[PDB]
Amino acid sequence: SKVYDPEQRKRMITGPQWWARCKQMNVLDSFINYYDSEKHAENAVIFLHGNATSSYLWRHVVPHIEPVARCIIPDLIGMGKSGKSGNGSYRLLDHYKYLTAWFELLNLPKKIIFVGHAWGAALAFHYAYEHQDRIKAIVHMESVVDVIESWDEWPDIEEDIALIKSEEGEKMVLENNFFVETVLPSKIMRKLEPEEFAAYLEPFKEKGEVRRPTLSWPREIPLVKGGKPDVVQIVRNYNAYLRASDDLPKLFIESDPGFFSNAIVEGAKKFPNTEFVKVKGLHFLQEDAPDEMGKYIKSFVERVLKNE
Ligand SMILES: Nc1ncc(-c2ccc(O)cc2)nc1Cc1ccccc1
Ligand SMILES: [Cl-]
Ligand SMILES: [Mg+2]
Ligand SMILES: [Mg+2]
Repeated sequence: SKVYDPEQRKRMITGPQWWARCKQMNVLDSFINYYDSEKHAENAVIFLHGNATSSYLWRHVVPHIEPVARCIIPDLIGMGKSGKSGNGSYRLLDHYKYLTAWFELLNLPKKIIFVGHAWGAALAFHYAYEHQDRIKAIVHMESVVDVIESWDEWPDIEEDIALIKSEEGEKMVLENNFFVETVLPSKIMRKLEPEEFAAYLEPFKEKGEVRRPTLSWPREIPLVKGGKPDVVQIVRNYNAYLRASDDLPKLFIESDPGFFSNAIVEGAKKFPNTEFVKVKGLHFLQEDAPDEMGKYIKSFVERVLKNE
């Protein structure tokens, strides 16, 4: 494979280098792999990836925030180096079951800070809706902010989701690894070095059912027309909560030109007490502007801690 950027290779963190910095813990009938910076545990900043990725997504972002608060970054169940779900189901509520059980083992403070990307933001938002007294602040980006009606730059979203929900979508993902091999690199502006792509491919290198989480995630999409009713209700509930959460400081990181960002920025602006920043990127913006993102998050967390 070609290599691309001598400067990026100089500071690159491979899959094995990242995993060697992680911890593991049994959770319910399985286990979670996670990064835990440990220090400054009076606060906790929990970073949640979404589909196709793992805790590895945050590897160049977290160093900026670790000096200010304990940073904890799980691989969602069935993803990264975590164990598999006991029944092989990977819906939003399955992820939420393992995630919340893991939280109970971490010795968390009363009020937690969440940093969410994409479906990881949905998990944070649903946790917040159900634990409204446990939230210090929320950072979100390229996130599931609301139900999805008509996205101007994705006029075919309903047909594309119908394909993914059909048996053909199963072949695209389980046989051809569509989300890791096609969507992931297409929505990073730079070229990943081979070792970086290998870290994302590793959990899903074999064909078949091991790739189920990457198919189940898009099938959860909260489309008004045809979205899974339980997810649609979850998102409607947490959206209305966020719209009235005047006391809850938020940071929204817009991606320029972005992937979801164009459609969701209006929705993010409907949540009170939001600071707005912008970085270059498509969907997986951590791969294009990790240091700018890390510095913005660090500043935001520092301000939140000063004001309290
Ligand atoms: N994240 C996605 N990226 C790409 C595609 C996709 C699907 C089919 C296709 O032919 C090309 C791309 N789907 C999602 C699913 C999704 C989840 C939540 C919000 C919005 C989208
Ligand atoms: Cl998805
Ligand atoms: Mg040089
Ligand atoms: Mg198309």
